[PDB]
Amino acid sequence: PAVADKADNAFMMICTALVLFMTIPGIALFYGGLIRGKNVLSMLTQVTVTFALVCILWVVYGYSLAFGEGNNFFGNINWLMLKNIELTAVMGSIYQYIHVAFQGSFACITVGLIVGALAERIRFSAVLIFVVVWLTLSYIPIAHMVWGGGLLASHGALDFAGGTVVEINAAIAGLVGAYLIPHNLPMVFTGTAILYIGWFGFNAGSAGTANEIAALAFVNTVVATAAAILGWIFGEWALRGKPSLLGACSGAIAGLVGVTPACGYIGVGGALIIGVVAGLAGLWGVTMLKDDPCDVFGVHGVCGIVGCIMTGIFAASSLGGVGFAEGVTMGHQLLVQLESIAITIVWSGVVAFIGYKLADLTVGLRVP
Amino acid sequence: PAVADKADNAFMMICTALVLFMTIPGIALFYGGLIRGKNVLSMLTQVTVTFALVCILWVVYGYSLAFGEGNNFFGNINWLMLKNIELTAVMGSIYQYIHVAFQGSFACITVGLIVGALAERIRFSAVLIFVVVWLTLSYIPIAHMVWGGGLLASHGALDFAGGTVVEINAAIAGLVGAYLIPHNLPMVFTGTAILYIGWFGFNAGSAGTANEIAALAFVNTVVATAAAILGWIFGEWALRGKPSLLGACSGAIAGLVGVTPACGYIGVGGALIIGVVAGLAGLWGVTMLKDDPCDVFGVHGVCGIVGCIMTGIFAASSLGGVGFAEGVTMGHQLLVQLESIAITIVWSGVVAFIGYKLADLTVGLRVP
Amino acid sequence: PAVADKADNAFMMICTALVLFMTIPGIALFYGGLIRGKNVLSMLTQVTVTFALVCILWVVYGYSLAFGEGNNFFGNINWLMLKNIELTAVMGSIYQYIHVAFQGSFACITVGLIVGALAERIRFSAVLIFVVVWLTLSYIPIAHMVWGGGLLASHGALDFAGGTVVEINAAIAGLVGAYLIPHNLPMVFTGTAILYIGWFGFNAGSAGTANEIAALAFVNTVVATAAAILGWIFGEWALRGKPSLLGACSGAIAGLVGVTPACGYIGVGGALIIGVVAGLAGLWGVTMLKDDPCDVFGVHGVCGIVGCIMTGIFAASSLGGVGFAEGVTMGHQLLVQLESIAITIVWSGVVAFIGYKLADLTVGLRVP
Repeated sequence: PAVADKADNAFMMICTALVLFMTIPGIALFYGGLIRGKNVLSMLTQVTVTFALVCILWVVYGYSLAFGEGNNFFGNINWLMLKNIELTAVMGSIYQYIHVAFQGSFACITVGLIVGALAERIRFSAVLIFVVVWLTLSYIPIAHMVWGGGLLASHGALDFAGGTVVEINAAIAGLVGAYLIPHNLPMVFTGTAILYIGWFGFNAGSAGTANEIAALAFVNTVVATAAAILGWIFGEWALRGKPSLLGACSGAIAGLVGVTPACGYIGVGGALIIGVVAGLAGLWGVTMLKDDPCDVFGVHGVCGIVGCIMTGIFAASSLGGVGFAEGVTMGHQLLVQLESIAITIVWSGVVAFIGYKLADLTVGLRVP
Repeated sequence: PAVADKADNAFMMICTALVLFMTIPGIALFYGGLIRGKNVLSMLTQVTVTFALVCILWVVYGYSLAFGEGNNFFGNINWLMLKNIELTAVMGSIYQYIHVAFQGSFACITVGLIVGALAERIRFSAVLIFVVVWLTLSYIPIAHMVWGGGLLASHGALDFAGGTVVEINAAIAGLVGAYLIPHNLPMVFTGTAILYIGWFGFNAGSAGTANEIAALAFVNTVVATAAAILGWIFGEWALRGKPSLLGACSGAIAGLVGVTPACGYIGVGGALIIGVVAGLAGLWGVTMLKDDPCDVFGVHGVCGIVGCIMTGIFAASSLGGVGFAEGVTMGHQLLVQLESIAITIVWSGVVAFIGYKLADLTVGLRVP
Repeated sequence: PAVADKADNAFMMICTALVLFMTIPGIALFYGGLIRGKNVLSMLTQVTVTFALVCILWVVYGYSLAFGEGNNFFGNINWLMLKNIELTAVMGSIYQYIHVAFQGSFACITVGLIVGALAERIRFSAVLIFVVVWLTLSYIPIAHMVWGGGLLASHGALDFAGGTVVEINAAIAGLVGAYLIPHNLPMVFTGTAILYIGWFGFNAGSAGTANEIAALAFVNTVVATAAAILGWIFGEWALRGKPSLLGACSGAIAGLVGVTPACGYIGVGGALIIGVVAGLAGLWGVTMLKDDPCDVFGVHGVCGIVGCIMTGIFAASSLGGVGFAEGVTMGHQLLVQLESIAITIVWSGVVAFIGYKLADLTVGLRVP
């Protein structure tokens, strides 16, 4: 039977700490500098409390339902409170307990992205309800379908670190929220910087081992972020006449988001191109509305879609990628990327709508 | 002879950096948002300078006296300036130089906890004197008794990462201080977040290797912190009608502190329970006085005691723990936990009192 | 052929993230608290954009020219966009892709040191031009001469992590800048703290493996920083009557900088001595002018020179160092250290002057 490799154990535990750093305090500081001063304390409280909530639901049943073996949509309830997972149980080349924590840290950042933007306008009790509904019915199934051997994985979707699971998923949940409904830029810069650094655990850690794919994801992350910063800044200089700090940080997030599904499958040349496109598409995105912290979902959504589509192109050996699976044309992969994006957008939207309506019918959505 | 494992070397060096991050700037930012604005610069200076002081005393003689082989109370002076420790000397499965640094980082955070709270009211020269006295006569002996094969370890006390050595030890030193004698909440949140993230190096790193115990300590840390945030917040909502940012951060520290002695010995179920209890006991703790940054010692002390006692329960195989030693009943372990706590409280108190009185008799305690 | 060791891969990827953390947001926050409030946003934008620029130039041709095999001054253009570097290619004991990223992160911090100080007085377009010229003609050749088997390495210069490549190199580039031409101290402290923590990746990571040299560099880093904090603070107390936060942070950077070339070659005793000397020389340095963020180059330059010279002393086996190369007297090594420093100062100065003059002749240096 498979034995744990201590180097992979070490790597994956440090990567988990880096992903947790993205939420606490990464995303909290990012939104903290963006939202209105009088709402900062409240938002920091909601992000901290929902984070704690996600950590507990993850261990109680989330992990079991996302990663246990079940059907194409969800796992099982055989790993409740991690029951039946022996301490020395190995998953891949690391102890399963580490896989539990690494995966749980992705659920946290996903929920943090949503809560940080909406804390201002939503009642505390309504946010708790929403998180419970959406994590359970959207994050878990999509995580299972993509990384838990479910529907999307079974059709060969390529999503290295979560362009669908995390990015498009949360962007849609947030946009539905915004539909129903910067004071400190150094703070926004600091949150962006923390997100950037934690994103190396997020992207490289997604290899599940300290190998050449982790190395490739690492370098592609550095390259796409940089290329997206320049793309965004160039567009801003051309449209607005000068760059801005918010543009620079926005560009960084755009490349980070765009390279997320593609990092472990593409060559550096592809990372540079995905980065430039993500930086400009992000700028075009926010520009098309038509502001407030909800434009953040525009960037995550647009760049996530762009990243997911471009993964179906740049993964090709001919463009320096690791190569598509045997017997898979680029045309075929593209079609699977589009289908995965479509399923994600609709699954997340429906569940989000149900979550917001349930909260509204129970405690009232809008803050008192 | 034992050979160093590079994966453990890598893990332990990164964990040391994470523990150093807890002090610089973790604890400094935490207290910085809590104390009065006019005292921030001074406190940041005292924390930085005493930190430097601890780093030097550690290498000069601290490590030798804490970890050298001696008696039940202290080691020896054979490792002065790390003399006689060959560069390739292995301790456990890592180079001894790494053990020196990892252990020294625990001395730093312990002293930071005390200095950050008391900087406001104490004269600079008096704090330096106190640190010298208390690190040498309290931190070192207790570290030796618990982790250096001394008295407490010889009776089978369970303290994975320092509920006695760090937590109860510093809480008592601080409370004696307070006896003799929030302006920026985003800053308090940031310090809490940095402490949380560095605490994974602190807790998981305490395994001395990237194995399944490190994995277990990691997951228990995530779970207890989350459970303590919810416990504290629930109590606050029940007693005060609403949660607060300070309550959320306080809850986090309460679980972090409570899980400290227990993380490598308990199951996730036990971590969740210790977390809830620590969050409520922490709230009860500060509430019972009867405010200022010294309430911080109330949380570290109360939660440290609770953690240490509960370790003697939850370590049982029957409750999902790793199991007590052979021939040791739960009743026996509980008695040893109580004795360790009692010895710590008294040892730290006496030494602290001597330290404060010596400073007072030399330079004058209270700031001019 | 050489096979990658996963523990070294894990270590080096985490060390790269820590070095990237030094720039984003380390150096940006450090300068952010030092410069005038009205100039902060602009400086944060220039540091973010030039950082992105350096990341891209590094992958496009920087790495190839710095580390490819060429002559004594520069490498080659065989690794453009990392062409011809197989994904599984090993360099030392890690995948080459990791060496590319680790090395690129050093170029970033070097440029960040310069840009953060000069952003206030320089036109945005002029800074971009300057970075392009100076990275290509100064950073790259000096990196090649020292770490790329070039001129200096061929004569046995000792520079573990960059006293010449990074420190003296950027200090000179900045001083030429200043020649042609604190509002938030908690912010300066936070940036210093982040630089300190990231510096463990910088120094220990320079071993290229998680071995005993990485362990030694780690411990020497803790010791020299602490000793430099105390040295600086003692001098300040003696000259000014009391310590200050800025003095404490300055002392920390002085030891960090001074131990940079020496960390992997000296004993802890030597680290303590280099630390005290660097702290006092740094204080003497800034004092000798005759203020503004350009005094920062005084510290990096003076301490870098002191570190580089003292490396030629403390590396001796007799003083606890790892020992000079076979057949090399201390007198010989000292002469080689002086020659390396001299070449660096002149190479960087000339190139910097050319860079500033080219920018001035193209777009105008001084901000409009």
